[PDB]
Amino acid sequence: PHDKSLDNSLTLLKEGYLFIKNRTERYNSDLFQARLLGKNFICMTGAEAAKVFYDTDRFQRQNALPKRVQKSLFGVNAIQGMDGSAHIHRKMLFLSLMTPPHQKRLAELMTEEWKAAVTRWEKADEVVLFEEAKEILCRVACYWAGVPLKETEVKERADDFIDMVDAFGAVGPRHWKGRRARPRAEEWIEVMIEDARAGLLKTTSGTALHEMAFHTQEDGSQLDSRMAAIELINVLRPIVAISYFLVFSALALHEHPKYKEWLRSGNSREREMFVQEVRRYYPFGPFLGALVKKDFVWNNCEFKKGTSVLLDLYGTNHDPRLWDHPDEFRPERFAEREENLFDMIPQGGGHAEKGHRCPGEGITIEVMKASLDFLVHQIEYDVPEQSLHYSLARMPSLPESGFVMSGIRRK
Ligand code: HEM
Repeated sequence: PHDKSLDNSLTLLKEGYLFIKNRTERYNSDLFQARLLGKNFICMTGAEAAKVFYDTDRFQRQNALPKRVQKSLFGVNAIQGMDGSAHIHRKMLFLSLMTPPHQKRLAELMTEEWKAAVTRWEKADEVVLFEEAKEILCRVACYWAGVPLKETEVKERADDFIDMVDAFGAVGPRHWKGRRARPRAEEWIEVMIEDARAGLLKTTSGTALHEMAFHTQEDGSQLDSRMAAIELINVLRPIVAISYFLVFSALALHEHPKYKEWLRSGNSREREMFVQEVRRYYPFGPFLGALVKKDFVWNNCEFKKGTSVLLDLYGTNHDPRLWDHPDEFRPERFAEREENLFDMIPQGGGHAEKGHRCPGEGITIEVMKASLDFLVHQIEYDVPEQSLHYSLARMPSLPESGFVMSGIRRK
């Protein structure tokens, strides 16, 4: 099927997470063609398309997405744009820092921070969960990575990281805030990388700052200080970005009260199912870009070498073929469901060690579970009249008010 509009890029800006879905539904097909972001594109959705998208002998990420994305969210020529052994090699560096022990450490640091914040929250009239989450996550990420963070800069650094994330799907001022923040963060961290290499800043083996600073490539040389800052930033920024999920989770608890008592008398199992349903239900990761390496035929369609492709993440996560009542928030849908690396992909599909799948999934899950637990057992609060609406046409999305909590009290 072929969409002939000449304003698809603009249409994409207006539809956000619904661009692809609106069309895979209008053409009654898992894929379609279109001129987007200056190139010929094939958009596809579904778990099977996902399997094809993650087949590395047919798809490469090099030169896939616009530079405007590198200059804002990811950093220029970072791991997101790599392929082959070089990608795998650096991918192992990220994974070694995101294993169960690290996931555990971070969720526990987050847990002690949430508890310490209670004393402060009780005295406040209102609290904006999104802002609280940002600063706390930033403070934890840095501490855990071994990155020095002064009390008077937590706010600024936290905001810089968010400006980066909030700039990939926009034009105008939103994109510019990210375009300026990235340079401030990379510089801040590059000096750190350099002092560590000279032993002027204490670093600890096994921590992100250290590992990024001393990592060696396939040719045996270490990354340019700047690339090491970028790659370390590709660890700190994402963690801070967990803020959006934390807000969505709290919003799910408020929008679907029945589950509150459910989790409160349940265990780690209930929290795990609620946490998964939040990652599946709400929008965060839009879609991914890849480049067709060689000509191949799939689904009776021919993919020419060089054509660009977008894999719909939001849409696949809401595919009725995989999810009964996809558009309903139902944590119980996760009770006893054999794992599958392609049916749900809010943070990518496939194998993390074999492809570009997000290596921070475990951390994302454990931090959300820890944060959910805190909101369920540790405190009591009100959700005053506010705008909780979250647009599906804005990437990333977030409840307008950022989730405001008042009359907070320890439980
Ligand atoms: C907060 C929500 C998060 C979302 C929704 C998210 C989403 C994603 C997506 C969709 C990709 C691309 C997958 C692909 O290209 O196939 C990805 C990659 C990545 N994420 Fe996540 N992520 C998040 C959190 C985290 C955390 C907390 C960390 C660090 C602890 C992290 C580190 C990374 C890295 C390094 C990559 C690049 C991997 C590669 O290219 O091989 N992420 N993530």
